[PDB]
Amino acid sequence: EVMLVESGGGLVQPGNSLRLSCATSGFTFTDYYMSWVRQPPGKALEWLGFIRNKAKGYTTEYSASVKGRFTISRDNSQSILYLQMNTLRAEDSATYYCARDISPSYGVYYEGFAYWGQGTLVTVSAATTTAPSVYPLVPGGSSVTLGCLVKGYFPEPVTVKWNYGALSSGVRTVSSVLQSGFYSLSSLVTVPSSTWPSQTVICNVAHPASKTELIKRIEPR
Amino acid sequence: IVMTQSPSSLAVSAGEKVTMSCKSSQSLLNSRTRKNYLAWYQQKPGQSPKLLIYWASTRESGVPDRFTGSGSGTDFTLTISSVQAEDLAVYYCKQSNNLRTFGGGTKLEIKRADAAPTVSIFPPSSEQLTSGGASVVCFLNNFYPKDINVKWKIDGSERQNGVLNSWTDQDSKDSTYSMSSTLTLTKDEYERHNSYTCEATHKTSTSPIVKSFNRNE
Ligand SMILES: C/C=C\O[C@]1(C(=O)O)C[C@@H](O)[C@@H](O)[C@@H]([C@@H](CO[C@]2(C(=O)O)C[C@@H](O)[C@@H](O)[C@@H]([C@H](O)CO)O2)OC)O1
Ligand SMILES: [Mg+2]
Repeated sequence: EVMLVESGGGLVQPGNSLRLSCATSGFTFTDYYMSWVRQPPGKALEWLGFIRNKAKGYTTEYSASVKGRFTISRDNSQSILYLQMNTLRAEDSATYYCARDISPSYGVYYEGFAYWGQGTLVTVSAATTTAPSVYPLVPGGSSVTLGCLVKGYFPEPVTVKWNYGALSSGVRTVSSVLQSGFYSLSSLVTVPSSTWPSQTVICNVAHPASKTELIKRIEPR
Repeated sequence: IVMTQSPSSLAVSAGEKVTMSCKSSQSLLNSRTRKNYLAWYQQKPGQSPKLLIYWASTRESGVPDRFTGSGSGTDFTLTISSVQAEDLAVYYCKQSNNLRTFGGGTKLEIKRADAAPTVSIFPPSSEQLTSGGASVVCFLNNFYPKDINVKWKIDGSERQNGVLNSWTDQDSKDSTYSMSSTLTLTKDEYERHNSYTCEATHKTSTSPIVKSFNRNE
């Protein structure tokens, strides 16, 4: 099972530097070029650069936009990829992906990124890392709609789950909105009225940047 | 190398055919390998990009017949024989002949039958009030098309300040939208009034859908 996992993301101050890592497993690391790809919120994918496999001498190439600013390296003993980011600006606020690139020297070779990490959001702002508050949404027939209103968190993102991911059906999560330097989103789930409150309904709001999880049990008025 | 995609976005109904363009400033034909180094990726909302076509026309393990990649040189195309609910995504082309360059993307949306929203209203929570905050939330669920309007009325009077609006991505199963409208007051503004009304206006009707509650309940 091929795995690509990004880390190091979060809030970083303008002018500063950040190092990202990309743990891997499930394939012969040194057989593959590895690439980094970034994506500003609501924008297109942008290739940043790659590092080549062993056979090619692990040489690096970068895109015009990031030359002299971003740097790629690899720990071949631990199968970890790295992205060194210097002198960050707001324009660098994006989700950063690591992707397995080609292996032209051994085994199957084709031109494509077969596997990607889940990506890590980097946001460059002088502001303050503040975990969100999670408020319940409950009514004042056969179905009932509930949810959690998530306000005052920074930076992005937050993810919301229900019943620790067991309740996946009828979930709607609106996009975030930014106001007065803070984010908020609300997530709702519709269930059969025979399910609640007779049974338990909980949302799990996760805010990576503060390494925080809030659980909120949805109770009747 | 410069990659240019087209159209930036389009909407078709389930079952319809679609064509997306991708153009590069230089040929992507590699004379040594004799293959075109262009790939198509699919990125669904909140998800990582996934490979569909590589070498211009070769479909990746798992991808259905419905997707076909054509073209050679500097002019390429992604075709979806018949679009389905799963296809909601931005589609990116990527040259890999000289390093790698992504196109700007094509967002694929689905046209579908108009549907009216189910509208709910939510009074503030005690724990938020406890902290001196009062968020009232009107939820509009599973409607189409996307444009929709909510008017807030407090004690019969229209309120416009302190209102935030947010949509979901088009749903991957029924292709609908939902949106929340939130009015945010201080615990003190809120306890100064009783009737809280949100009216939802949509093309599915002349008459707005109205949901209300009284703070004194
Ligand atoms: C001709 C240039 C390189 O040839 C060699 C090399 O000299 O190292 C040897 C060849 O047999 C072959 O292995 C090629 C590689 C080159 O791959 C890249 C690259 O590493 O720069 C990336 C690849 O995605 C593509 O961009 C090619 C490009 O189409 C031609 O250089 O370059 O074959 C994969 O390397
Ligand atoms: Mg070199």
